[PDB]
Amino acid sequence: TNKDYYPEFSWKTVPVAFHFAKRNGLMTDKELDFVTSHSNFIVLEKGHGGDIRTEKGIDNEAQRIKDINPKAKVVFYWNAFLDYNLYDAHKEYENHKEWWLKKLDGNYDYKSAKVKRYDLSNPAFRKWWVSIAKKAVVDGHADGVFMDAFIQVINKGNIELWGQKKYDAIQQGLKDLIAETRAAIGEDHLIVYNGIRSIPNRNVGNDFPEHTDAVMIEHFANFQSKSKESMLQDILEMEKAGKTGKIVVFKAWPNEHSWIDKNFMAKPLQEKRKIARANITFPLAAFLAGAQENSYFIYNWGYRMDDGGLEWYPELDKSLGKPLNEMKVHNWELTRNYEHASVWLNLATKEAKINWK
Repeated sequence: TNKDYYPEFSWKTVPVAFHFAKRNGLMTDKELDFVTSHSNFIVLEKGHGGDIRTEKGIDNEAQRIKDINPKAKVVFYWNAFLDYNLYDAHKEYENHKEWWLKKLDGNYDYKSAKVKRYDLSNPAFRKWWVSIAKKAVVDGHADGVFMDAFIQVINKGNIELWGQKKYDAIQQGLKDLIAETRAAIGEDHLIVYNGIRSIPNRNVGNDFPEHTDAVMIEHFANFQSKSKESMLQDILEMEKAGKTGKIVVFKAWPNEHSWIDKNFMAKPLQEKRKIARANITFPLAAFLAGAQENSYFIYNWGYRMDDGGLEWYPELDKSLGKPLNEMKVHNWELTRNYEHASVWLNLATKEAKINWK
């Protein structure tokens, strides 16, 4: 398959993407200018646009983005497992109790008070779920869909809640959901999925490669993936997925801080920014160690636009150029050479050096 419907990729500087929602309205002209001048790849999150609800917010923003930069690919976030009350589609799902997932005790399956989990083994739900993506992407200005939460679907804790037969049907239902999504949106639209997660003895890789174009590594060097074991596998998985022709979204964090780091989010923006600027080198070097064509670096502390989403860093303006070799692994040390940069990092010590040329 020809991949020209991918976002146009270049090694000229560090390839970056965006993944956020602006929670109270659409982007300003200058916010629009910043994003479109810095990347061709933007995932718009649940809740983007505010009260207009996500479908209209994302459809409107996608127009605004591609009016400025027709090369940008704007992806419609649509959780594969969770019912968030931020869409027009949520009102419809509330009217469809007959699809709702139930647990072994007969209670409806809720992740939290306001968030039901979907019965992926229910084909009536699936046809509806797919129709929402199809309307956003085929009949709207979005170029693709971001299927989130696969990790929570496959979680083996769910066997206790569903039983093995239902758990197996739901895992198969996730596979079919992706196939049906591809069927509905056609061959020229993107499917991004959130799945690579390295947790010791529990690794999840690029395990839904058929029908998908892009895979995200959400937890690099953070959450339960802080171990050198886990960061190595994450980086290796980027390399592997990239070599198969996938887009890889490598989501990085400022020294393990994030929007659920209450102490860090308490700091004033100037300090948050000082910390983020000081801590980009190790995740950036990890990214560059394993990056392939169509690999993208996302570095911020969350998924709101204000979560560092429009911050910029000098490292992201320097000349990089094409990779000159494959990643090299010497125990916990990883190296890579580019036309205008040499990358080295030590996963055991969390130290990194980028020699920009």
